[PDB]
Amino acid sequence: AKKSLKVKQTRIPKFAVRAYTRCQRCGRARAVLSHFGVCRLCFRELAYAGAIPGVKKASW
Amino acid sequence: QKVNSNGLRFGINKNWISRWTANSHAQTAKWLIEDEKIRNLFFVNYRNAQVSNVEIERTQATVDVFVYAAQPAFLIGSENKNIQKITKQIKQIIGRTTNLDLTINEIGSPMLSARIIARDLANAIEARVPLRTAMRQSLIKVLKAGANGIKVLVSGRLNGAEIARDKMYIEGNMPLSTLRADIDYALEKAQTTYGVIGVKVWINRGMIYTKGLNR
Amino acid sequence: RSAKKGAFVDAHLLKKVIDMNKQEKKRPIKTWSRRSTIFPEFVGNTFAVHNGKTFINVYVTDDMVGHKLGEFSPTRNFKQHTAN
Amino acid sequence: QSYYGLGRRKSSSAKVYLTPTQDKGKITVNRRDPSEYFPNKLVIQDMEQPLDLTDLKKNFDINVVVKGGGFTGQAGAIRLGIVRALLQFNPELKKILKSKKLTTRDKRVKERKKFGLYGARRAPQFTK
Amino acid sequence: LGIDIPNQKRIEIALTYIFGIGLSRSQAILKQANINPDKRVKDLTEEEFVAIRNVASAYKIEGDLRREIALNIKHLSEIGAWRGLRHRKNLPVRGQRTRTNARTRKGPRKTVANKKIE
Amino acid sequence: VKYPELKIKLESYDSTLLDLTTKKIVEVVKGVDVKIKGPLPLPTKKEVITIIRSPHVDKASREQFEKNRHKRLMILVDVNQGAIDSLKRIKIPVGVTLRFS
Amino acid sequence: RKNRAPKRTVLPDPVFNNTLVTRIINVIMEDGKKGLAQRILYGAFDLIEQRTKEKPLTVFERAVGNVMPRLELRVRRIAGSNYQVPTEVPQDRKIALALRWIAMFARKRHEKTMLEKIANEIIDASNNTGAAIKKKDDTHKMAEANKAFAHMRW
RNA sequence: GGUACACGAAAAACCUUACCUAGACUUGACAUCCUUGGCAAAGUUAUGGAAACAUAAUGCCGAGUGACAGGU
RNA sequence: UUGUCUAGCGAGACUGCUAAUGCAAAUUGGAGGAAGGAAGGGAUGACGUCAAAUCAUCAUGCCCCUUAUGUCUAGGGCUGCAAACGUGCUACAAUGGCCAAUACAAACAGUCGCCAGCUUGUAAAAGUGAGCAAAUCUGUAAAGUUGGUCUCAGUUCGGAUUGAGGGCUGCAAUUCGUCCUCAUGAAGUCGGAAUCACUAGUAAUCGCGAAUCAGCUAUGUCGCGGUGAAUACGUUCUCG
Ligand SMILES: [Zn+2]
Repeated sequence: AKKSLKVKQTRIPKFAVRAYTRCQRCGRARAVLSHFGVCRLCFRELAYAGAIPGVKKASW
Repeated sequence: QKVNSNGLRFGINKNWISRWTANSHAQTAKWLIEDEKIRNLFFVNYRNAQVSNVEIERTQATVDVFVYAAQPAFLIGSENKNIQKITKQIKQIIGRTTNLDLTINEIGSPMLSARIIARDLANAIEARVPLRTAMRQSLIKVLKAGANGIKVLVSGRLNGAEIARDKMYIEGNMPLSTLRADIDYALEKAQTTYGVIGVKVWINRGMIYTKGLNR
Repeated sequence: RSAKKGAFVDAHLLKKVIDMNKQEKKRPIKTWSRRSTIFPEFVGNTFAVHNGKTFINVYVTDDMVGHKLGEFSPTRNFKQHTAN
Repeated sequence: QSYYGLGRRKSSSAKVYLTPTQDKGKITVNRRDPSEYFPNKLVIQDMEQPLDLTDLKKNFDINVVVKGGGFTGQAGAIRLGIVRALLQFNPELKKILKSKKLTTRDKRVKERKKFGLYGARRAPQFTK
Repeated sequence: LGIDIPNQKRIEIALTYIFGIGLSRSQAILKQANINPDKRVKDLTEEEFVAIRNVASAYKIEGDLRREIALNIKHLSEIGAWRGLRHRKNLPVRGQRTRTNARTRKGPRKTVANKKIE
Repeated sequence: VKYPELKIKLESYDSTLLDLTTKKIVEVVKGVDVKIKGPLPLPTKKEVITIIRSPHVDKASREQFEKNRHKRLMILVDVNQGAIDSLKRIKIPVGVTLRFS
Repeated sequence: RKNRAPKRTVLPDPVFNNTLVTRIINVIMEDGKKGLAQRILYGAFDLIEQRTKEKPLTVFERAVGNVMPRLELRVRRIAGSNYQVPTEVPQDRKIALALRWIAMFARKRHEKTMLEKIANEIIDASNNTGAAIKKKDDTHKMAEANKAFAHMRW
């Protein structure tokens, strides 16, 4: 039951607290970054791809 | 288990693939999840164009997608019938208020880009071509173009079960350990009739001395 | 504690309990909201509160005031440990 | 005749000003006394040990401003500023200041908290 | 109602020894009844004890806190209540984990053998 | 004039690109306009985000990226309205985002 | 294995003018706080002037000289029921162990307050009682009892 | 087993949630293609209901059709 | 009582020079020098092993379901309970308990948020209401110092458990949140076989910030700075 979670996440919720955050491309409802709306592993793969404007390797 | 060779040098030896910004984390996520759709549409729907990569440039409701493809005419189409079509999918996937002004430019010596070579490997393998001879022909044609060493390795069902029979190919100087190396990396999923075939290509494209920073 | 109209109910269960209390006070009425607290008027009736499987009846009394409706309905069983 | 210097121990800067004055030096740091600012320990003694191997507070005023760090880093920064100030006042002090290893910016600073390690060096624990 | 207030110590904490006086209302009574800190239990004038007894009688009777606690327990138990149901088995009621922890109220320990792993 | 204190503040996620843009602005403004104090470095707001590597538990090996955001500042003593007319044609890149007074 | 390890230097305290006092203040330190142990040790000093009026440096060096151990014990086994081997240790570790014994025995006693207990510890160390001299005497008596092992060892 | 046990999960009162009970639904919550078009899409208020929901009304969207969609 | 400082560029350290000994790499010593002989650290992890883990990110062949293993909804359960283990926190007290004055960071974050200051409130907080898209404004450092009390004991340590009254988010706090105040104060005075971590700004230890998130006994994690150690004689044994 994953695609139905996709469609339910999109619909306007009956309550303010009803809705939650989720990656757009995939339905992993955990570890999603609010600053990017993208899952942690999704963030890693897109950053190795380099779609995010600012990404480096941490030396800090 | 090793790091992706693209990411280690990315951002300090290679310019970013999508340079844009918006209101702080309000809909930057929207723009990223949108333009990755354009990127995927280019790399997926039109195999015949051999698009090396796409550049996305947004600033406050404007977008310009620079493309570098070996064969521009297929994207253009005949008497510009396909350019209007592709740009209207780009619009309907981006909205209506934003200008698009796409551009297509042929890439000089495309065969030194790992993306198109990996795509060709995927096409050949998916077509039940014997993998070894396809690897050899592609490797020779790439190396003859005047580049440095290559690394092509393939996993998955090599025409049967017991996948732990994976072949790898290395043909010269390609120094992962050197940051100042100017190395290229790509990956394609050759969806064979028996499962998934992942083809990976490493291209050594000369020394990048005195670069200073990204181009 | 709510600290502002502390006695809290789902606000839909009031109408039927008030109706029945003024309609000869029928005992068996099916309720699911373990969310509600009891008003002082609540005393007098029975309710078939739902725990998660079926309906168990609870009789409200003036002995207690202010405690949650659903606390009268245990939801989890006991140990029932086997030997090994 | 103002004499300058600078110290930067453990994320703590220190600008100094020294002038040969009438008194023994009239120690004044941050316009207040060191005795009540720095608790009376060897930390207050550390600043004049450069002076002990020299003219020990014969006539050298102390005008120091301090920022950053805690107090020990402050003490190291001001000590290095003092030794630089004496070196600026007289080159002949290199042979005796450097021999005791008083200068050279000890550069011992808290490292970066590496992941997987509680305090950048401690592993959680071992269990079989 | 003077229950074992020993000497060689201050009255501020001496007031605490009766059942139901923490240090907070101890200082409250200390300030209300003009009693001065740093004065030992010995060498205490008789005049202060009567005022302390009066102000204490104004408060909740110290021996009656056990009465009231028992009354509340039986009041909540007589009605069928999950909180009382839990409180009867000598296991914590406030929602603490019961899987392995919460042993300050169930007793020291009663070990039982686990599976025959092999 | 009629517009003193043009306090343009430029912020970007790259340094050499921002340096190129500020060099271009300081050279172009070095014409009609005068009394422009040099570039102002700013503490380069920095953050680090940490992500576990494996799709599964493997917690002990996690990496971390970093989205650097460099920052400079300019102040213009006076507009010299012809100067802003020349300014209308700068066409700064997208990476550097502007914010004036 | 490894190679020889250089030692970091310890600076003498230029108020009582003794680096052994610095090692005192270092060993008696807990939590990494020079101030608290510093106040404790200086209060112990003031107590040294207070009762048994005498130079604190003199009683300090006397305690160091009495508590120092002549020989150490090293383990070199062959099979079950292992056997000890007494070997020679240089003076630096000797004084280090003396200071360690003073520190550990000080926080093992009656007279709850640290000042008086550490002062009594240093007094006893100067006067050769069973507080710490007993431990040194014992560790010496196990030595030279099996000295046959000491003579032929490695 | 080391290489699992403050791990997946960088946060479960509802949702999350994948489980159970119960209520309901079936080219379906969601997608394309075939045929047919151009105005409602959501949200709001009574109404029975615990709520999906059936209602009655305000303000890209529809209707019939199989490959199927969908499966934590 | 100003060039601090920040961030850009450049220099600096390259066995550069000298001494020895060596064929030569190189080794050690000295001078200069901030740093000297891979300066401290990070990023970077070969061929392969463990049919190692992940079909529950994703994609994925094959198999199975389809008026149901699919869809929506209310309640519960993922937080149980005779028990055992693992990782943490508080401790088991005068190096300390409590009270008053008291100064010292760095980094990060913040306009549906940070919240200044003020008022009410024993308090959770509530109200007023600036400034702040930010080196401006805000997000009071704690240790530490001074003074005083406490005087060694299940205690003026210790805080669970439990009862009540308040607060906040959220439609909503019984399973199934959290904070404050009042009420009681389990057990524990250093711990068995055995084990773990660490070669310096490290251990220990004091605090501070961020993430997911409206709420979260996260004591978790990811980070920042404060204070601030011992020892390496040596490889016989032990682990690899
Ligand atoms: Zn995702």
